[PDB]
Amino acid sequence: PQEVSDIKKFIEICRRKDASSARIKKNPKTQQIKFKVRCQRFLYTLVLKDSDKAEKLKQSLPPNLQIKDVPKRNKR
Amino acid sequence: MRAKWRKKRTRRLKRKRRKVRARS
Amino acid sequence: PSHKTFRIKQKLAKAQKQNRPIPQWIRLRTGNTIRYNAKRRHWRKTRLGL
Amino acid sequence: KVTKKFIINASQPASDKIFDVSAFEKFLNERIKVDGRVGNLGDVIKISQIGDGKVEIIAHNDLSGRYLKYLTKKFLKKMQLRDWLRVVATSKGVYELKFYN
Amino acid sequence: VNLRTQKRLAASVLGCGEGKVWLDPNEVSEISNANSRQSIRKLVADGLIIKKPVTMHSRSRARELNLARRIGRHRGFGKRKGTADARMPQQVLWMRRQRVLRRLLVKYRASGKIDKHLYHELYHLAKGNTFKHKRALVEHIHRAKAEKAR
RNA sequence: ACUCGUGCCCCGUGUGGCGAAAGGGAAGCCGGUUAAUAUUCCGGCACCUGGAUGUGGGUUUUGCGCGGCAACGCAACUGAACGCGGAGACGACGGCGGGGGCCCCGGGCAGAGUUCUCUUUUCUUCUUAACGGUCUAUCACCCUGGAAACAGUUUGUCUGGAGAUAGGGUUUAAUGGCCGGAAGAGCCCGACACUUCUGUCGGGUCCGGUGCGCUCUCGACGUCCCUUGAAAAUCCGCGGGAGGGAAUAAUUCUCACGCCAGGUCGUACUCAUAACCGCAGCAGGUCCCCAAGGUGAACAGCCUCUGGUUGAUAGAACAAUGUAGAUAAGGGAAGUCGGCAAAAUAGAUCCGUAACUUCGGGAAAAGGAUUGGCUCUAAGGGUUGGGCACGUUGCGGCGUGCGGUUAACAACCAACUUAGAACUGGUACGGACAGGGGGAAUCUGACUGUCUAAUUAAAACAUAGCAUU
Ligand SMILES: [K+]
Ligand SMILES: [K+]
Ligand SMILES: [K+]
Ligand SMILES: [K+]
Ligand SMILES: [K+]
Ligand SMILES: [K+]
Ligand SMILES: [K+]
Ligand SMILES: [K+]
Ligand SMILES: [K+]
Ligand SMILES: [K+]
Ligand SMILES: [K+]
Ligand SMILES: [K+]
Ligand SMILES: [K+]
Ligand SMILES: [K+]
Ligand SMILES: [K+]
Ligand SMILES: [K+]
Ligand SMILES: [K+]
Ligand SMILES: [K+]
Ligand SMILES: [K+]
Ligand SMILES: [K+]
Ligand SMILES: [K+]
Ligand SMILES: [K+]
Ligand SMILES: [K+]
Ligand SMILES: [K+]
Ligand SMILES: [K+]
Ligand SMILES: [K+]
Ligand SMILES: [K+]
Ligand SMILES: [K+]
Ligand SMILES: [K+]
Ligand SMILES: [K+]
Ligand SMILES: [Mg+2]
Ligand SMILES: [Mg+2]
Ligand SMILES: [Mg+2]
Ligand SMILES: [Mg+2]
Ligand SMILES: [Mg+2]
Ligand SMILES: [Mg+2]
Ligand SMILES: [Mg+2]
Ligand SMILES: [Mg+2]
Ligand SMILES: [Mg+2]
Ligand SMILES: [Mg+2]
Ligand SMILES: [Mg+2]
Ligand SMILES: [Mg+2]
Ligand SMILES: [Mg+2]
Ligand SMILES: [Mg+2]
Ligand SMILES: [Mg+2]
Ligand SMILES: [Mg+2]
Ligand SMILES: [Mg+2]
Ligand SMILES: [Mg+2]
Ligand SMILES: [Mg+2]
Ligand SMILES: [Mg+2]
Ligand SMILES: [Mg+2]
Ligand SMILES: [Mg+2]
Ligand SMILES: [Mg+2]
Ligand SMILES: [Mg+2]
Ligand SMILES: [Mg+2]
Ligand SMILES: [Mg+2]
Repeated sequence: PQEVSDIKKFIEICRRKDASSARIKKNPKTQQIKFKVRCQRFLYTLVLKDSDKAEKLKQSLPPNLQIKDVPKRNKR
Repeated sequence: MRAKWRKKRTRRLKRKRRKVRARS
Repeated sequence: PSHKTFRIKQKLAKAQKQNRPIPQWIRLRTGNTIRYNAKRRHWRKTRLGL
Repeated sequence: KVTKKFIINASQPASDKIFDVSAFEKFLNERIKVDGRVGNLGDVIKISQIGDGKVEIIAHNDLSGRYLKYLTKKFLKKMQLRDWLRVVATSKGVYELKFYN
Repeated sequence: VNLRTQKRLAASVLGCGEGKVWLDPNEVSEISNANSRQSIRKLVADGLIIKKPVTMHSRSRARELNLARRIGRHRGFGKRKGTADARMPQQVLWMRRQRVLRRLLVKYRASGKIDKHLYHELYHLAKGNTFKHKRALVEHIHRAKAEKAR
């Protein structure tokens, strides 16, 4: 797994043919939002502190991608 | 570098040259 | 041991397929003289030579 | 200075008249130790009673909830209620007395 | 009723030894119908199979003796079995002292209380068996600077 | 290259196979799952080799990259024959330093045990993988400069005009800190459902210290030798400059991402007072890894935790003679071939110690004294602070010009080891365990070592030294 620094590169990663899916994980105790995209070789993570760009970023993603919300206590 | 490593690179060049001929 | 070769593995398979009693209908044929199996082997009694 | 509050709830045994709060409040006053000595409960600990079978405690020093739980069990053992009542933590800084099954 | 299989399966599910598995004495017929690992889990949730607690082993007496010896209570001549060098080796005493004395001389020379010519001479005096401890070295420095004053 | 195999052209000193499941060697980790398999199945997240190949980026308008005084750095950044070098690749022992795991101490949140009396008490959980990114970490190397009033410096005396101290830099080496993986996992509590099928929902999962401690690993030093402690496969760099290539495209760019595949055999279970060999379910024999608390010098003996057993034909009675364990008044080897067997001594601290001698020893020679409990006293360490005068900086932190050696002060932190005094008891105290009897002489082999598996361990054999062929 690898980390992505800025937002512009993370958007360009999600516009790739081998991008299978994406998900959103939020940690309320430490007030973080994590965006993860599943590619052929690696899983890319982007970490955000605020919450006024998360929905802005969410609508900027390509519409054909599948985005989930990572429920607590995922079933086996 | 080892000889097998170098043989692969010249083999690709020969294929590309015959294919670019076939293209032309 | 767990480490085995294929030849020894083949031998062990045959030795346990040859270790069952005779069927019941054999004993009802005309002119039969076989009572039991005279070549029964047990891992605690007789050692097979590889 | 930082103040902490602790609450002990004994409504059910109080309503059934098997556990009384006045003795429990008396038991806490001359038993809690401050700086290694008993009876030093001065302007550091408050032992007020809310009234509805609940005791409230205010601390200005470093006091631990487990210390209070240790004292409550000691009181229950003395009165021989140990076979029916257990002390359980339901939330932060509150301890409740419940009946067995 | 034979419950050997159930006790073996319970230990694996509970993650304990078979000496810590408790089977309800009044439900042996119900327990004997559990043959799978799934059924063992359900009987654990319902409270017919529990894990017992460990046996007590406390260090109260151990750390009580340790505190009494910090004030010299159990260290007489009738309480020693090894030799003096076995209890406290001389090489460790020497190594500590040299590191202490060499640490001081670097400190003084850096601040300015002494110069390199006095530093070098005291260094080889400490390598010899001259100064017994830190106090002896400091007193010697003061007298040396007092006479150097004149 | 073949029209299509047939045909051409170079180099040449050399030219087989088998032989290691402990030697050498490309690449996988965590969680879950079964009546019985799992680093192999399920979920998630990676890596290696081989083969094809396209985008992005890089180089080149005069052809094959820039930067730094330098050690060298950067995502790339042509390189045939022939040749040179490095890795694979190596002994035993000693003390010292860094890192991971275990042990130990203090605080906090949950749960449990005890409670006539005491105990802010006793016990348990509080976790973080492979694979990556980023900042660091001994040795060593580079630049400035020029040392005797010689300096630097290790527990252990090495280093320096063949260039030290000092100031500034470069670099080999994470089982170190932070981030991705990753809390969504695992673990601990609580509240409701549920014949079963089925489950559902709330909380928590922190912060410090200590060490001649145990175990593994890494590093710099040192000692020993008439003893100096494998080979091959495989992978890389360099010297050389053969061949090839753009001005609109070219590029055999060891850079990023992307496409495809990885055959064959073993894998259950035991490894031993019942799964092997001794005729057997035989007190015998048979190569390794992991290794908790107390006492204590200690892997000694003795008691305990995790884990594991409660299996060896039983019931009743207490004669002789036995096998195993022991104690005896007074005398003390009178017994016997012969002190055979048993008894006596024994730890630690302080005194004291002969003849002889190859000067190294004899030596723990011989012979004496002390040792519990409680209440105190003294000694042996670490970290952080130091006064003015200018200028900048959200009490500034510093660029400085200075002055000075607090007649060494203040605050905080931490284990152990050693020495002294008073009091006290049916004079006892290495209170169990553990634990040398000593001396004066003769014969014989110098010493340490070796042999008759199953009646002889010795004065017998070997040995260094000496001599001869
Ligand atoms: K091998
Ligand atoms: K299976
Ligand atoms: K390009
Ligand atoms: K470049
Ligand atoms: K080797
Ligand atoms: K070490
Ligand atoms: K260590
Ligand atoms: K450690
Ligand atoms: K320890
Ligand atoms: K690995
Ligand atoms: K010199
Ligand atoms: K030493
Ligand atoms: K070892
Ligand atoms: K060229
Ligand atoms: K297996
Ligand atoms: K196995
Ligand atoms: K085996
Ligand atoms: K021990
Ligand atoms: K022991
Ligand atoms: K008898
Ligand atoms: K008898
Ligand atoms: K005699
Ligand atoms: K005689
Ligand atoms: K003694
Ligand atoms: K004689
Ligand atoms: K000998
Ligand atoms: K013999
Ligand atoms: K002998
Ligand atoms: K012999
Ligand atoms: K001689
Ligand atoms: Mg010495
Ligand atoms: Mg071979
Ligand atoms: Mg091997
Ligand atoms: Mg590949
Ligand atoms: Mg080259
Ligand atoms: Mg991590
Ligand atoms: Mg790192
Ligand atoms: Mg230097
Ligand atoms: Mg993290
Ligand atoms: Mg959790
Ligand atoms: Mg098994
Ligand atoms: Mg075994
Ligand atoms: Mg046996
Ligand atoms: Mg046998
Ligand atoms: Mg000890
Ligand atoms: Mg009997
Ligand atoms: Mg006897
Ligand atoms: Mg007698
Ligand atoms: Mg007598
Ligand atoms: Mg006598
Ligand atoms: Mg004897
Ligand atoms: Mg003596
Ligand atoms: Mg003698
Ligand atoms: Mg001899
Ligand atoms: Mg013999
Ligand atoms: Mg013998």
